[PDB]
Amino acid sequence: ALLSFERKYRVPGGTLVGGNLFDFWVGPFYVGFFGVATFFFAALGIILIAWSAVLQGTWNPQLISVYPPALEYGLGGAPLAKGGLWQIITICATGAFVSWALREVEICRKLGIGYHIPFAFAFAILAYLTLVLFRPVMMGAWGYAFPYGIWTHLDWVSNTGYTYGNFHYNPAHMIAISFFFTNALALALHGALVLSAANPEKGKEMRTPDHEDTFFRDLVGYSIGTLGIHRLGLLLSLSAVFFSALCMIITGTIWFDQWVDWWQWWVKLPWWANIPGGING
Amino acid sequence: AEYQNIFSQVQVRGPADLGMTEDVNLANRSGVGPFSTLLGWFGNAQLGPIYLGSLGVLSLFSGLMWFFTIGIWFWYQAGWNPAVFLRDLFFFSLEPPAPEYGLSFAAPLKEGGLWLIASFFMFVAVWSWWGRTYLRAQALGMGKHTAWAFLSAIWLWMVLGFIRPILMGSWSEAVPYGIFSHLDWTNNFSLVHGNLFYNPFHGLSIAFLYGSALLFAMHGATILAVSRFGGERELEQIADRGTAAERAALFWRWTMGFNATMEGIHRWAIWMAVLVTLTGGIGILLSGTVVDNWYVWGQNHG
Amino acid sequence: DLASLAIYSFWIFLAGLIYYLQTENMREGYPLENEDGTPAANQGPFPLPKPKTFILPHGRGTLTVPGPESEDRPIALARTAVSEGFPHAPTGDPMKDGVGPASWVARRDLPELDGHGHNKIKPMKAAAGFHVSAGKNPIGLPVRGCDLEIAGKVVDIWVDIPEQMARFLEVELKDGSTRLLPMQMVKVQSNRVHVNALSSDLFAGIPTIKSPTEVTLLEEDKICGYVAGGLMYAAPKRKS
Ligand code: BCL
Ligand code: BCL
Ligand code: BCL
Ligand code: BCL
Ligand SMILES: CC[C@H]1c2cc3[nH]c4c(c3C)C(=O)[C@H](C(=O)OC)c4c3nc(cc4[nH]c(cc(n2)[C@@H]1C)c(C(C)=O)c4C)[C@@H](C)[C@@H]3CCC(=O)OC/C=C(\C)CCC[C@H](C)CCC[C@H](C)CCCC(C)C
Ligand SMILES: CC[C@H]1c2cc3[nH]c4c(c3C)C(=O)[C@H](C(=O)OC)c4c3nc(cc4[nH]c(cc(n2)[C@@H]1C)c(C(C)=O)c4C)[C@@H](C)[C@@H]3CCC(=O)OC/C=C(\C)CCC[C@H](C)CCC[C@H](C)CCCC(C)C
Ligand SMILES: COC(C)(C)C/C=C/C(C)=C/C=C/C(C)=C/C=C/C(C)=C/C=C\C=C(C)\C=C\C=C(/C)CC/C=C(\C)CCC=C(C)C
Ligand SMILES: CCCCCCCCCCCC[N+](C)(C)[O-]
Ligand SMILES: CCCCCCCCCCCC[N+](C)(C)[O-]
Ligand SMILES: CCCCCCCCCCCC[N+](C)(C)[O-]
Ligand SMILES: CCCCCCCCCCCC[N+](C)(C)[O-]
Ligand SMILES: [Fe+3]
Repeated sequence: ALLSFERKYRVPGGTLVGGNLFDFWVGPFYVGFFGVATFFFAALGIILIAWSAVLQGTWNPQLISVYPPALEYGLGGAPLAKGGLWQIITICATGAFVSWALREVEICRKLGIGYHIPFAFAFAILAYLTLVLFRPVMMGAWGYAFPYGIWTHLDWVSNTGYTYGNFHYNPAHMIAISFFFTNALALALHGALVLSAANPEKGKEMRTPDHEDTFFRDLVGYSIGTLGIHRLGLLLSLSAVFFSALCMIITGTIWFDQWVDWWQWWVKLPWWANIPGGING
Repeated sequence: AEYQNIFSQVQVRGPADLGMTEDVNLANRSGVGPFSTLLGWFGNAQLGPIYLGSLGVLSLFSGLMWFFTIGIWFWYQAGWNPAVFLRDLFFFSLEPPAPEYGLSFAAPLKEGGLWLIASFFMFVAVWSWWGRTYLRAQALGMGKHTAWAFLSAIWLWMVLGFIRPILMGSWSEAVPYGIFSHLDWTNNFSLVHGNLFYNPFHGLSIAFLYGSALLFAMHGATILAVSRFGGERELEQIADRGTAAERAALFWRWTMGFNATMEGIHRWAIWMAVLVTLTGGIGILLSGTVVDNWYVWGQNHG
Repeated sequence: DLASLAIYSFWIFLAGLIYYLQTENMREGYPLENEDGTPAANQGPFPLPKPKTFILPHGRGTLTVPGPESEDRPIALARTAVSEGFPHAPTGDPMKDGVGPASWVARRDLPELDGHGHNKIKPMKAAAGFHVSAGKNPIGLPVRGCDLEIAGKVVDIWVDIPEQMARFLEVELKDGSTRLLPMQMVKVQSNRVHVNALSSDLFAGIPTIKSPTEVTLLEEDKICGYVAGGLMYAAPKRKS
C-alpha cells in the first residue's frame, strides 16, 4: 500500500478541521475531513443522478441527462422532476469540488509543500461556477446553465454558441483559445525537451539543463529555462481558463447580440469609418 | 506573505552563456543579444545566441516570402490606402483557387494563384523548420523527441492544406489566409459536415486539448510547490531522486491513488499534447472523404 | 467502413499507450511495500517495466531503474495503531530526525555538476563576474524568524551558474558559522529578509555543509527538508 519511500512522510498533522479524527489513509488515498466531505457530496450527487435517470427511463450513461429548471422558474427552486435534482446536484457538485481542493490543501500541509495545486484547481472550479452559478444568476435563470449529460452538454454548447452567430467572434473567446493552443505547444515542447535530454542518442550520456537552453537558443534565439517553463505552463493554462470564464460571464449579460457585430466599433471609428474601398467601404 | 515563486525576487547575471558545443558548428551561432530585466522576473533574461545556418536562412526567407505574399494581397485589397488597411486588417483574405480549377495551377494570380504561391512558400518554411528541429538535436547528441512531436502538429497542418484538398480533387477545400476568413472556414467546415461535435476524433482532440491544460496546470503547480527542494531541476531528480520528487509523487497518490516519476510525467506530457493534433488530423482527413455527415455516420457508424 | 475502423483502432492504441505510460511511471517507488518494509501482496494489475540505464555524465556512473529500492537511512517513526493506514508518530525531534515535512533523501553526497563538469552552484564571491542585476540585493540584510527575532545576517547569494539564478541565501549566525536557506523560503524586503518556516532559535539546527564553497545533493536535501518542516514543527513559536 506504500511506495518504497512513503512511510517517512505519513506522519500526523496538517489537518485544518477535526485535528486527529480523520487523519489517516485508505489504501493510497489520504482521507481527512474533506475526504469525508467530498465522499458525502459525491455519493449524494451520484444517487440524485441515479434517481434522475430512473425518472427519465434510461440507465445508459450516453443518454442520461439532468436539465436545469426551465427559464420561467427564474432563480427560484423547481420541482425535483423538472430542475430540482439539478439544483441539488449542482450544490453537491460544488460541495465535492471545493472539499477536494481543501483536501489537497491538507495534503500540502502534511507534506510541507506550496499550495499551488489547489490554487490552480480553484480556477477550474471557478469556470464551472461561472457556467452554472454566476452567469445564470446574472441572467435571472438556472435554465441558462448547461445540463449534465455527455452529449446534451455539447448540445448546450452548440446552441448557446449559435445564439450569438459564430462564437468565434467573441474576443475574449479568441484570447482563451490562443492560450489553450499555446499551452499545448508548450506542453509538447517541454515534455520533448526534458525527454530528449534524459534520453539522448544511443550510447551517449544524459545531457544537462545547459543542453536544454543551448538547444532552444540555437533553435529560436531564446530559452526561458526550467523554472520559467513551469511558471509558463501554469500561466498559459490558468489564463486559458481565466479567459474562458471571462468570455462567458459577459455573454448573455453585457453582450447578447451577434458577436461578429461587436467588431463594428473598430471599423466605424470616425477617422477611417467612411473612407471608400477595402472590405467595409 | 509566503513567497510563491511565480516571480523571482532577486536577479543575478553572469557572463553571457554562449552554451554547449558538442557537434555544433560554432561558425553559425550568432552572438548573444541583449539581456532583458523584464523577462528575468519570469524566466531567463538572456537572448541569444541563435544558430542561423542554411535551413535557418532557408525557412526564414520563405516564412517572410509567405507573409509578404499575403500582405501585398491585403494592401492591394485596401486599394493601397493605409487607413483602410489598418481598418479592414481582419476582413481581408487571400483565398485559394475556385473549385473549377481542381488541383491544377491553371488559375490567375488573383483568384487563386497568389494563394498557391504563398502556400508553396509556407510548405518549404515549415518542412525546413522541421529539419532544423532534428539537426539541432543531433548536433548536441540529444533525442529527436522535439522533432517527433513537432511532426504531430505538422500532420494536422498538412492534412488541412495539402493532403485533404488532394484527396477531394480541389485546392478550394484548403484554408484561406485571413484572420476572420479562416474562422469562417472553420465554422463552415463543421456545418457542411454534419457538425463536428459528432466526429469521435474531434471530441478526442478536445479531451487532449482540455487535458493538456489540466496537465500542465497540474505539473507546473506541482513543480512550483516542490521548488523549495530543487524540483525544477528535473534532470538531476531523474538521475538521483530527492525529496522534491517524492513529495510530488505522494501529493498525487494521496490525492488520486496513483502518481508519476520525474521522468515519466514528461512522457504523459508529451503524449497528451501530441494527441491533440494527431487524433485531430484524422478527424479532418476522414471528413468529406469517407464521411460526409458526422451526425449521419454517428447514427449507424457506417 | 474506414472511419469506424479508425476509431476502433484508436481506442486499442490508447489502451496500450496508457499501459506503457503507467509502467514507465513505475521505475521509482515499486514494488509497493507494507508499513514494515516488506513487499506488499496486491501490486496492481501493472507489472514492472524492463530496466533502463541512464549514463550519467562526469564519470559519475550509471542509473538502472527499476532496481534495489532502499532508503539507505534510519527512519525514526512509530506506528500509532494496530492496523494499516494510520499516521506514524515521530520518535524524537522530527526536525532533527528528518521525518515528515522535515524529510530528506539520501542523495549523492556530491554537488550537482554543470555541462562542463564544474559545480553548478556556488557562492557569488567564487562565481566569476556574477552580480545582482535586478531586485533588492539581500546581502547585508538581517534575517528574521517567525518569532520576529533576528537570527543572523545575509552574507552571500549562492547562485546557479548555468541557469543564472539565486538558489540559496548564506546566513551568518550569532557565533560566526553559516547556513544556507533556500531562496524559495524567504521574503526579501526593503530592510530585512523574513523567514516564516523557522524561528530564530531553530536556525542553528539547520544542517551544515562540509565545505564552504560547494553544496552536495545530500546536504541540499537535508537543508531544504529541515527549513520546510518548520512550517509544521515550529508552529507554537510563530506569532501574528
Ligand atoms: C484548428 C482549426 C482552424 C483554426 C481555428 C482557430 C480558432 C477558432 C482561433 C484561431 C486563432 C488563431 N489562429 Mg487559426 N486555426 C487553424 C490553423 C491555423 C494556422 C495554420 C498555419 O495552420 C495558423 C498560423 C493559425 C493562426 C491563428 C492565430 C491568428 C490565432 C492564435 C493562434 C495561436 O494561439 O497560435 C499559437 C501561439 C503561437 C505563439 C504561434 C504563433 C502565433 C501567431 C499569432 C501566428 C499567426 C500570425 C499570422 C502569421 C499573422 C497575423 C497577421 C498580423 C497580426 C497582421 N491558425 C485551423 C484552420 N484559430 C484564434 C484567434 O484569435 O483568431 C483570431 C482563434 O480564436
Ligand atoms: C458551436 C460552438 C461554438 C463555441 C461555443 C462555446 C461556448 C458556448 C463555450 C465555449 C467555451 C470554450 N470554447 Mg468555444 N465554441 C466554438 C469553437 C471553439 C473552438 C474551435 C476550434 O472552433 C475552440 C478551440 C474553442 C475553445 C473553447 C474553450 C476556450 C472554452 C472551453 C474550455 C473551458 O471553459 O474550460 C473550463 C473548464 C471547465 C468548466 C471544467 C470543470 C472541471 C470541474 C471543476 C471538475 C469536474 C470533476 C468531474 C465531476 C469529473 C470527475 C472525475 C472522476 C474521477 C470521475 N471553441 C464554436 C464556434 N465555446 C466555453 C467556456 O469558455 O466556458 C467557460 C463555453 O461555455
Ligand atoms: C468546457 C466547455 C463546456 C464543455 C465542452 C465540451 C466539448 C466541446 C467536449 C467536451 C467533452 C467532454 N466533456 Mg465537457 N464541457 C463542459 C463541462 C464539462 C464538465 C464540468 C463539470 O464542468 C465535465 C465533467 C465535462 C466532461 C467532458 C467529458 C465527458 C468529455 C471529454 C472531456 C475531457 O477529457 O476533459 C478533460 C479532462 C480529462 C482528460 C480528465 C478526465 C475527465 C473525465 C473524463 C471527466 C468524465 C466525467 C463523467 C463522464 C461524468 C461525471 C461523472 C460523475 C461521477 C457522475 N465537461 C463545458 C460546459 N466538453 C468532449 C467529448 O468528446 O464528448 C462529450 C467534447 O468534444
Ligand atoms: C463552429 C466550429 C466547429 C469546430 C470546427 C473545427 C475544425 C474545422 C477543426 C477543429 C479543430 C479543433 N477544434 Mg473544433 N470546432 C468546434 C468546437 C470546438 C470546441 C468547443 C468548446 O465547442 C473546442 C474546444 C474545439 C477544439 C478543437 C481542437 C481540439 C482542434 C484543434 C487542435 C489544435 O491545436 O489546432 C491547432 C493546431 C494547428 C493548426 C497546427 C499548426 C502547426 C503549424 C505547422 C504551425 C504554423 C506556423 C506558421 C508558419 C506561422 C508561423 C508563425 C510565427 C513563427 C509566429 N472545437 C465547432 C463545433 N474544429 C481542428 C481539428 O483537428 O478538428 C478535428 C480542425 O481542423
Ligand atoms: C485550471 C486549468 C485546468 C484544470 C486544473 C486542475 N484540475 C484539477 C486540478 C487542477 C489543478 C486538481 O488538482 C484536480 C485533480 O485531482 O486532478 C487530477 C482537478 C480535477 N480536474 C478534473 C476534471 C476536469 N478538469 C478540467 C479542466 C481543467 N482543470 C482546466 C483545463 C475538465 C474540463 C476541461 O472539462 C475536467 C473534466 C478532475 C479529474 C479532478 C477533480 C476531481 C474532483 O473534483 O473530485 C471530487 C468530485 C468527484 C470525485 C465526483 C462527484 C461529481 C458530482 C458530485 C456529480 C457529477 C456532476 C458533474 C457536473 C457532471 C458532469 C457531466 C458532464 C458530462 C458535463
Ligand atoms: C501537438 C500540437 C501542438 C504543437 C506542437 C509543436 N509546435 C511546434 C513544435 C511542436 C512540438 C516545434 O518544435 C516548433 C517550434 O519551433 O516550437 C518553438 C513548433 C512550432 N509551432 C508553431 C506555431 C503554431 N503551433 C500551433 C499549434 C501546435 N503546435 C499544437 C497545439 C499553432 C496554432 C494553434 O495555430 C501555431 C500557429 C511555430 C512557432 C513553430 C514552427 C515554426 C515554423 O515552422 O516556422 C516557419 C518559419 C517562418 C514562417 C519564419 C517566420 C514567419 C513570420 C510570419 C514572420 C514574423 C512576423 C512578424 C510579426 C513581422 C516581422 C517583420 C520583419 C521586417 C522583421
Ligand atoms: C506588406 O505589408 C506589411 C509590411 C504591413 C506586412 C503585413 C502582412 C500581413 C497583413 C500579413 C497577414 C497574414 C495573415 C493574416 C496570415 C494568416 C494565415 C492563417 C490564419 C493561416 C491558417 C492556416 C493555414 C493552413 C492550414 C495552410 C496549410 C498549407 C499547407 C499544408 C501547404 C499547402 C501547399 C500548397 C497547396 C502548395 C503545393 C504546390 C506545389 C507546387 C508544391
Ligand atoms: C450524467 C452523465 C452520466 C455518467 C455515467 C457514468 C458512466 C460512464 C461510462 C462511459 C462508457 C460508455 N459506454 C456505455 C459506451 O461504455
Ligand atoms: C494520455 C492521456 C489519456 C486521457 C484520455 C481521456 C479519455 C476521454 C474520452 C473522450 C470521449 C471521446 N468520444 C467523444 C469519442 O467518445
Ligand atoms: C480517463 C477516463 C477515466 C476516469 C478516471 C477514473 C479512475 C481513475 C482513478 C484510478 C485510481 C485507483 N487507484 C486504486 C489505483 O488508486
Ligand atoms: C487517463 C487517466 C489515468 C488513468 C490510468 C491509471 C489507472 C490507475 C493506475 C493504477 C496504479 C496505481 N497503483 C496503486 C496500483 O500502484
Ligand atoms: Fe517538468
